[PDB]
Amino acid sequence: GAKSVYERLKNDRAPYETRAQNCAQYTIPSLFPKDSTDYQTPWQAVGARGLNNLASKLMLALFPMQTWMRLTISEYEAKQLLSDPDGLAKVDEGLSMVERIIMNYIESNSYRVTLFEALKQLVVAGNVLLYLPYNPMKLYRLSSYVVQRDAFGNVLQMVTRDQDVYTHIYLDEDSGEYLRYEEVEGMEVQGSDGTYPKEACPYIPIRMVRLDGESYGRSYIEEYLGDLRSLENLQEAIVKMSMISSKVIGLVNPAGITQPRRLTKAQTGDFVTGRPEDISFLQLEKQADFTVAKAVSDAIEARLSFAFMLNSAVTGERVTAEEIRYVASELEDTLGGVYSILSQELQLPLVRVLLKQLQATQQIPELPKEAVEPTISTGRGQDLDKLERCVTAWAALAPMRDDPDINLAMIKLRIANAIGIDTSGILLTEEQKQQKM
Amino acid sequence: GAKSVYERLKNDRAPYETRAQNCAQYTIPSLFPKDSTDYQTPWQAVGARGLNNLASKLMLALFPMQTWMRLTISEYEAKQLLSDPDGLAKVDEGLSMVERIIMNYIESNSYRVTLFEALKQLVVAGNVLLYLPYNPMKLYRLSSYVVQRDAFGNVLQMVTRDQDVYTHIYLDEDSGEYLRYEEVEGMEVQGSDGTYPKEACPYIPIRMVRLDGESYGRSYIEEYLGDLRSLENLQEAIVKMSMISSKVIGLVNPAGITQPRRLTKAQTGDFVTGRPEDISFLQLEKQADFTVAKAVSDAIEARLSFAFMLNSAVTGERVTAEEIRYVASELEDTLGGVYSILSQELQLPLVRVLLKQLQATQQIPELPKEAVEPTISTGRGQDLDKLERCVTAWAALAPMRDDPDINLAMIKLRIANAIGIDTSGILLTEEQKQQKM
Repeated sequence: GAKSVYERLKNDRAPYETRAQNCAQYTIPSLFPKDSTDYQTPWQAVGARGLNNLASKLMLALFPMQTWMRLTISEYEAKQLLSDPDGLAKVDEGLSMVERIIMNYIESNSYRVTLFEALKQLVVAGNVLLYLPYNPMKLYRLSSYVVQRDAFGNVLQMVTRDQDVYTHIYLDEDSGEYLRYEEVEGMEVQGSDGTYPKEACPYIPIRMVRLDGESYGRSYIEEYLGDLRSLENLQEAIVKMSMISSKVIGLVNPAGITQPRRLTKAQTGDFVTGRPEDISFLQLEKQADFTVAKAVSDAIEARLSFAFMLNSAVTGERVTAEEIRYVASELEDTLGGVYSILSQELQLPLVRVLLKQLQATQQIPELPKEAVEPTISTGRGQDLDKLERCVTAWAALAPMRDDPDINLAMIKLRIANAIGIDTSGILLTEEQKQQKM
Repeated sequence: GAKSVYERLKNDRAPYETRAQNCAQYTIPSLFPKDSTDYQTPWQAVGARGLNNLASKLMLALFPMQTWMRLTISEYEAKQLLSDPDGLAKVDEGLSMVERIIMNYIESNSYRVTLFEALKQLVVAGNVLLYLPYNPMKLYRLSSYVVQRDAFGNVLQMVTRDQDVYTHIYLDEDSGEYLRYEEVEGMEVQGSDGTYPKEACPYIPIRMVRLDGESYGRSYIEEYLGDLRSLENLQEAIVKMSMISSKVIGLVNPAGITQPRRLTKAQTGDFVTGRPEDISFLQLEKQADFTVAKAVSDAIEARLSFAFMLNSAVTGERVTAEEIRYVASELEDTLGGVYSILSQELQLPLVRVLLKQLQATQQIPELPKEAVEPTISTGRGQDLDKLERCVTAWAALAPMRDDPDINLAMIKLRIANAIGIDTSGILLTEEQKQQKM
């Protein structure tokens, strides 16, 4: 409603962020600043790199910058019945152009690099963006914003912080569209309320892990703190290996003849006048940690990687690309749980909002005919795979075309049922054949 | 009946949850919160990742988001006799459209990511969802709900908790359809009773392990606490490896000449004025744990994985995808015990409930003609495999077509019996042959 204060909202958010400070701490801070400061860093490089690696993967997959978004009609039973007759061609002109415009917009409006700087962070739990009319995006963080619902995941009251500038984006009563004003510490800047029709206009927070739900969601690399094992281990081996073999102080008894200055002067093969070995070193005693530590770190790297999707072409691996391709595909889905969640905070929202802000009538041109609800491609995946198998078999049945005992057409249809591509373009009817012959 | 209190129901549920706190504890909490607070975590990353990996697998398999659900007629002996005559084509139009609508509904209504956040948890013992009319789902947890039967697994009295909001979903007497009201702590909110025709409308709890049965079921990763071996082992090796090789305190006797500040100052090759080695380190004595621990962890990983159906594309394994494909298929069934149980808390219920809530007459359009009971595809599996073998053999018999001693047709029919694909589309009759020749 009307209060308005983000202090109460921040109080509601503390545990989610802190779990985030941590997660930030062992990878590539920053990302998050801990809570004159000379730098501190992440020793455990492998944990940090993976995060950067994912990002490329995430950005590309979420949208390849060629043709990601397909705006669908989608068919109403009279809209599919008119057109017919074959105005569908100009439905394509209206849409492709919108599709032609957005693909020249978003790359042209430089969201992608900005999205990538924010997206990567999202692999740390997540964050709000986007404004409308150079027109860039902005990238509010977990130090900044507070949001709610008691709900299934919707938006009720958004709060923001950058400089001090607070925004209220409240869902209203006796209402519908949102209303959103900005404030200073009392009361209003006169940049007034926009009702904001539902999600459209603007600016949705992306959830990421959805558990259980009623929060600004807590994900993710928090599911992987087997890196804690690597980072601690790497540091344990390094100091212990480093300090003993370098810091070799020379103890002398200052009782006489052995004088430190003369000792440095003689060359390796030199003789030096000294008491009988009075001065001696304090090189440390036997230190272990070798075998267990090394294997585990290597073992941890292998376990860690399949999380951060790396092609991981070790053997290395030779034979080779198909094997590499198979490795990528089985591994890729592992993230396929995420894709659905990512898509929900991203494709629908991203295309949905700009399209809604492209209702401005500036060359969007149609005031959208509901519904042109559009969704986002991406994996099908299996359809290429299911289809491929018939060729491997069908190829098998080429030799037996001549034999008269069994009907080949019936047999393919049997294999056809095994790979769920059934009919409609895969079976050839009798009427068609003479035309050729 | 009418009481109404979830406190009594929660009391009935304690052991099932706690076994769940635990199971949560060694994998990726959270999931479950244990029972300010900073963070504690799962060291044993491999146990945690597997759970995430399964999820992708589970979601995809349970429903690929292409064409999972096949609504069947199913044939009544006059409905199969009328149609004929060949109105079956418009039975397909009525159904496909329902099928065309649900496939555009569920992906379009964003259940899938929400289902995935809940589904994964289900690989921890399980949980309730779904509401009717943005229209998302909600994802009640083991901290929330209580349910019963003395029975074979049905539903008698459901209780819920989110904020305080309690729901009663009681099976009634002198009855039939369910009735469901919501309450505050006395007595009713006037969102009144819906009879709810049996399962339809709404909102079935998913069981998962069915043992013995009469409960909110207790599964699963509780069948695998050979991870306890890995997690404990990983932590035992890590602290022991870490603490000794890093924390090297320098003991000095404060009796004189050896002064701590001077000691740090000299460079590795420096000489330092000191008593004859008075100060000395307390680097710990020989510590074992190397050989036994490492192999077992590696051994445990191998044993653990075939549980969480990782592709396990190790050698690596170059030969290869057919080999990779065979590995996936034999391994996949291992979970095939689960699929039946998963399907029962999922495909029937999920399609059954929305179809029942699509009886609203909003474009579902038919008030369903009983029975259109629909079921869910998914493995058959063997039928592709059984069928494939005839081609490998039949191919073998191509060479002997010319020889006159033995009848080839009779021989194929013999092999045909070996691979249970018998007849009906695999044998060619005499009448057919001339047409071609």
